[PDB]
Amino acid sequence: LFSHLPQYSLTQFMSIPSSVIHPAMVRLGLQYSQGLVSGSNARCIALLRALQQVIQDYTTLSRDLVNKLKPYMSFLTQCRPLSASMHNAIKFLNKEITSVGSEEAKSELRAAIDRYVQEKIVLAAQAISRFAYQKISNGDVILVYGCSSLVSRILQEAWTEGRRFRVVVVDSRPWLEGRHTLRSLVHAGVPASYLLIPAASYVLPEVSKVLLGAHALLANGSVMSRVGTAQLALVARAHNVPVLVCCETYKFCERVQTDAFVSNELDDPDDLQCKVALANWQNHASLRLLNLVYDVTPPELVDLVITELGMIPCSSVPVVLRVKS
Amino acid sequence: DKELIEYFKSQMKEDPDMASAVAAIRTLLEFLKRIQGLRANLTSAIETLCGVDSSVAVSSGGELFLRFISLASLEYSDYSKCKKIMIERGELFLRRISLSRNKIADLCHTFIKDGATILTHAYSRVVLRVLEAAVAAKKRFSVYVTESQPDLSGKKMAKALCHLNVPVTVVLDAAVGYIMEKADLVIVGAEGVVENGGIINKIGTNQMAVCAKAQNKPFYVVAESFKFVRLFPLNQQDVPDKFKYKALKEEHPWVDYTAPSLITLLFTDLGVLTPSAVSDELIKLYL
Ligand SMILES: O=P(O)(O)OC[C@H]1O[C@](O)(CO)[C@@H](O)[C@@H]1O
Repeated sequence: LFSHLPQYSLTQFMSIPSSVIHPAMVRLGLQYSQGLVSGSNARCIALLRALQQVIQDYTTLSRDLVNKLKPYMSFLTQCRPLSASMHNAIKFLNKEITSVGSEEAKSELRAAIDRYVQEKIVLAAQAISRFAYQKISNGDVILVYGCSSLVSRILQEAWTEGRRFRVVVVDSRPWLEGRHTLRSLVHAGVPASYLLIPAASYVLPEVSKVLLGAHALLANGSVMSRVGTAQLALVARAHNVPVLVCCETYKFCERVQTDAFVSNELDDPDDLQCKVALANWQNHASLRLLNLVYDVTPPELVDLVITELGMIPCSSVPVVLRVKS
Repeated sequence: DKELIEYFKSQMKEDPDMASAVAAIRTLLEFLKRIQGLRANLTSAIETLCGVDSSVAVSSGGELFLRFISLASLEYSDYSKCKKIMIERGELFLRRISLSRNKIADLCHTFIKDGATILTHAYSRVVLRVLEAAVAAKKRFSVYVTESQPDLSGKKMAKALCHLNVPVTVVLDAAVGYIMEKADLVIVGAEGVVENGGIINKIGTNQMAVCAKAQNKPFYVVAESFKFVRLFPLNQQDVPDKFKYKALKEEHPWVDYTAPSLITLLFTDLGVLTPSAVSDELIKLYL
């Protein structure tokens, strides 16, 4: 089954002027739980802004700040399981606090978040956009999947820098998230097409390249991302179309994983019933509703990783994990 | 015994579009017009006809005719009545394979999508007929053809197919793996279909197929009914040296075996066939 991975449907116990967890961290955790903030980049930006709020309210430092904000990340692991972008952000923040030696260290810390967000989430996105501009030619059609803040940025800037392509947006239940791509494409004027994952093998005959987004690249080259990505890349290879995944460097986790079973958050199963024949699923004892959030595609199904350092073949992501550390 | 070879060469001369095996059938049938020693004479005709052409189709097409007439001798026996039932049954066999290419074209031209881009090997009078029927059904496509050394039959096909107003490209013999992604489907004409459903075609057909399954392009074969030879190769050595050779050292085989796993479908005379289905038909063509 999925026993080790956690099932969740958390702010009732805490006091309204909360003292156990910081106010900003309570807002952040409840926005994670309800779904107001989605996407690995958006979650990392929101986390780092909330941590800047935590540090500017901190009054006394190196050990104290780390063991003070470890319960905050325990709360966030309870509210919505942390993706690896958040994990590396927290690792960098703890290394930054432990690096600060013997007031003025709060301003130097808070700017290091700004020097983290800029040259690893924003400048990295611009560099990945420049690299993926090369792989997008006139007339080809690009299959994207779900919503990615980087994939849609790549498509939009490739369109506004003169390309004339077409996008096919493949989407999955229950998040129905590629609509947030689709609408954002139509505002840019890009021609678009929308369909679900089961119809992917219908349009992979016409698709020229599959351009996906990664929530984490693991230490063997497996791409941990949204649950339809691995299946979509498998059908993409079976129709021999190249698969490109666009991931920043800071999402590279040194965790390694073979199958799509080890670290895969489960959203609440109550999302699954569609308009109903499944509303009373709790009373069926044998029936269990399962929706994964993430799966891993193997590096042999991915032809290219686009990174702010360059374009790498998805078997040399441990190379980048070495040279940045 | 010598006029047989001359007549076979003549059937080549006044009919180039007629297949080699059909030419063998016609000259062997005339030799039939000139008890059980006559079966030995026809076997000698097989040996002398295969000795001068050495294609798989000749030693198979004539070999079914050694069996399509000897099947009637299982029904009844005579001395000159058996010869006349032989000639009225052989004429039926011969006029039943004059309609082969049209049937293959009618089955196969429905497998070409509109706006497709096929890839074909050297020169087939059956692939040419499949495309001729496909443009007569108002389909438009592109044809990639390999020049297919040493005899450059690809240029002969592209000259014979440019009259159909089809965009045809004589791609280099080495560049199958290059243009293979520019191909929707692969249509080749077998020179013989062996017992496992694989084919024996001009050299280079195998690596056309191996690239095809590397990219899951459908590999279609348009053979005929008389090309069903009873061989069972397991590798390229198992093809006999009778068929491979027409005659810093050159090798030059002229045919090579394509495994049945690489073939998507065969559009033979007797219906569209899975590569497995061929084996059944071979059993039925030899009891
Ligand atoms: O279609 P045809 O002319 O009967 O022969 C089919 C195959 O035999 C060859 O003519 C000779 O092997 C090949 O060019 C062709 O692929």
